[PDB]
Amino acid sequence: TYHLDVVSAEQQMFSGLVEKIQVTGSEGELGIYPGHAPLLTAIKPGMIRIVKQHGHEEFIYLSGGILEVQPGNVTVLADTAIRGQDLDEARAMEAKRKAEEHISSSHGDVDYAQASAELAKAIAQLRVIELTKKAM
Amino acid sequence: QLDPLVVGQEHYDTARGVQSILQRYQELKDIIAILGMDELSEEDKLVVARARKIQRFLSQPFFVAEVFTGSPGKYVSLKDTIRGFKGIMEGEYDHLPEQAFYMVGSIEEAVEKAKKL
Amino acid sequence: QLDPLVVGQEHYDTARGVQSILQRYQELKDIIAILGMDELSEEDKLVVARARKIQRFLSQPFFVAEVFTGSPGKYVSLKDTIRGFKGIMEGEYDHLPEQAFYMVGSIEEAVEKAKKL
Amino acid sequence: AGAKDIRSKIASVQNTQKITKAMEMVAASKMRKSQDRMAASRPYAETMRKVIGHLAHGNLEYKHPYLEDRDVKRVGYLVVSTDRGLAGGLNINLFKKLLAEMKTWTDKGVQADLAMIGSKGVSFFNSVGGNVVAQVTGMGDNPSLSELIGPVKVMLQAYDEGRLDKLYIVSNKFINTMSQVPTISQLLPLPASDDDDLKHKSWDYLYEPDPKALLDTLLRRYVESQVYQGVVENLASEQAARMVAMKAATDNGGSLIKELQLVYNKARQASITQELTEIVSGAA
Amino acid sequence: TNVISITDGQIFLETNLFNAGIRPAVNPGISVSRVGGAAQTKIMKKLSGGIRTALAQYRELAAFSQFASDLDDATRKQLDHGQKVT
Amino acid sequence: IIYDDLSKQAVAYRQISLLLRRPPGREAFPGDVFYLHSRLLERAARVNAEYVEAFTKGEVKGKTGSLTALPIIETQAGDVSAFVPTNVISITDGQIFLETNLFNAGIRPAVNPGISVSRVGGAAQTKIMKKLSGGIRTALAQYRELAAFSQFASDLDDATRKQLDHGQKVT
Repeated sequence: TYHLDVVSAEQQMFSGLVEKIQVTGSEGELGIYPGHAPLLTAIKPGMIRIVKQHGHEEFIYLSGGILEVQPGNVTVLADTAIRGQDLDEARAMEAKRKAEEHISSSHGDVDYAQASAELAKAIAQLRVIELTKKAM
Repeated sequence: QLDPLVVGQEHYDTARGVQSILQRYQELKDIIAILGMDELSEEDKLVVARARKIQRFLSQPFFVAEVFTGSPGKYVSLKDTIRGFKGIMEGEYDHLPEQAFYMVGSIEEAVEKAKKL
Repeated sequence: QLDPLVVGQEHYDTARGVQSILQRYQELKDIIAILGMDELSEEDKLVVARARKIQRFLSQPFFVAEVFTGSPGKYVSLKDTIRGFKGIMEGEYDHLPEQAFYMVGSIEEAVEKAKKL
Repeated sequence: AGAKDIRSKIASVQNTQKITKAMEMVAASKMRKSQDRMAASRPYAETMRKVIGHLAHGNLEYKHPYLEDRDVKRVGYLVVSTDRGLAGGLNINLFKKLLAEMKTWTDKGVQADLAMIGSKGVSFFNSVGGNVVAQVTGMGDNPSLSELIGPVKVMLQAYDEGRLDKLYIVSNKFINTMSQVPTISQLLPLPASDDDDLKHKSWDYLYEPDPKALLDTLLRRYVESQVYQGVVENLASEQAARMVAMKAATDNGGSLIKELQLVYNKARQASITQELTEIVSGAA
Repeated sequence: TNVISITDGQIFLETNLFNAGIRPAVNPGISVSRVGGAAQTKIMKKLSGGIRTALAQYRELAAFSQFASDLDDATRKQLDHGQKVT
Repeated sequence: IIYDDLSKQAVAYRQISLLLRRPPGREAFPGDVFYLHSRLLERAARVNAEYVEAFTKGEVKGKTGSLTALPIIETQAGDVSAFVPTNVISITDGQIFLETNLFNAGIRPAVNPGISVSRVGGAAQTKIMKKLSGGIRTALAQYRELAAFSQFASDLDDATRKQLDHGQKVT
């Protein structure tokens, strides 16, 4: 058996020892057994088949990535969303637009919001430095 | 005198409900200031709408203030006060805009005033 | 005597601008004391940086205080001081360290003192 | 003044001290979680950079625009900034470093383009008239790579289009819980960084379909991943700075209480005296 | 405290407002007039009602002015209209 | 014996003192206002069997008499430091502090832990209660500040969420 890593830029999705995997590589469905010679390829979105040593199968869903193989290491630099010149251009168009209309979305941190609000209200018209005679 | 034994559970619960709504709206004002309305939950935006409608509906025109504002006064019986606030909190009148409740008097006058706005 | 009809517009307006800056600086000292100078808006940091210069430039060395401090006294004519404060307020000496203004005569002794640290 | 005003102020300041201590606790936990998420990024970038080792600067060479040191006519910056205040001086130290270096560059006559991560930098550079070409905001404490694809896509598309000649990421570097340092560091053209494959001359890959088509996407993904690593480190640094700043503010409040209580006691005593001398010297 | 009890209203003049530049320094939030609108010309009676509310909302929001950059434009509108009417 | 609002006996004494022109003291209460509540409350005592047997001339011999007292005081908006309340806090063997915030919030009786205390302690407590209650007091004293930290923090460590649940159960 060999050692498989499925990792995203954000997080890691699998590790450990495996007997085989079956991967829909760019230029045609593919399947890796131990010892496989060094290889490198993109892969298409969709499932991947893992069978863990002692034959315990499990699936994983991948949105894309690159598959790479070395003597005993195989890894799959998955990625988190469908990547394609169709979608990335839309993303970049939205990012350019927001630079023009000068939008800003609010962060979602409701706890910082509440803490900062109570702080702003508590610290108002406190006028302390006039009252304690501290010079500053 | 505000305890169930004397005012009845209906009244006591309607009163405590108004208090609860407003006491939550006080929490939410200072989220709305920093983050704007849209980051609230569905029921948070709904609590806010009902809180503002309750806060409006507690206003009333007086026969003696009739001289400052010109608007004629209204007398609201206790049955109708409880019925109105309970109807607002349950969400029966969620389909009226806020200003239908300002200086309205009785609750029926809200459903009537909402037409002309 | 601090009336436009007596001291002329420019002097009155300079005096009131100085007061406005120093008051705005008082209103910030509590937040500065608690949270430190970094939480200020980027324009408030400028109010503070100018007030802390105006305070020093209100300082002066006196002929009768050579006993205490050695430094020779100065006499500053009015025409020559409303110009200096109008300058500092308008931000045209806004590239000079605070201690450049401490215990000097006209604004030109400050621009000199800056060169020597 | 008078006892009943100063006791009210003391009460309000003690409440403020509760607030800031709670914020210090919260930030101290979020820093740990954010630096766990910071160490969950290294594998991807490191293995991908080893790959680019073999494919590009291996004994075999390839002709990619993103590895060759062409001439500088204008430069791009990816700016990482917090979405939330109370961070201490973090953002402004960073923007001052950036402005100093961008000045040094425009002193050779080159233009510059900014892509902004986080809303604080957006506001700052809208004020200082920077050249913001694209932005993403509101990621908060949940940065994600998918949201970053936009601006880095813009900057890459401008780089290979010739419109840029060098690309930087400017961000804070989390070093110690107590010390983070702002850094401007290059990511196009790709730096030369050891990772020698002379040892790996033993093998070469089966490329499907060809090495150039891969090397392209490899480098694009790699740049995206370094931008993501930067965002996550900056987030952990923000949490550390908020923690230390709220600590300082809680001790400032704790001293202001010592001042206010001396003023309060003086007022208490003066009011007792002036009441009792008004009574006693009334009689007779 | 006696003459505040005898009279019909109060105009509270504040030294802080007087320093900040606000002159006359009348403090609208604690000044009162029990005669009120009954004594105005009806044009003024009409128009000033909205100034009362503009300043009241400004006085409720003012605490945030020292964190303003963090605020939401839906409130920034009010927080600037208050300053302009003042 | 329960004295309802010694706070009003103090006032009646102040009045009937000033009307005799007797020189006043702090807050215009007479000089010996401490010796007013003192010579009253020091009668609440547990008196041993030899004093009983002497006082009653042998008619009862085994017993110990006692007289418990629960005076009531009325603070002005939680100001424990006012003159008379701090006189009385210095005379008695503890206090049960009734907190307005908990009372309005619906926690009735609004007993406030931490700031309330019985200085005789468990000696007065029946054995089973001394066993079962030994933890409650400080556990609640801590919960009430932990739940004050709560509101500025979602995403709580469940090692503390167990605590914030238990404290809320018992409250």
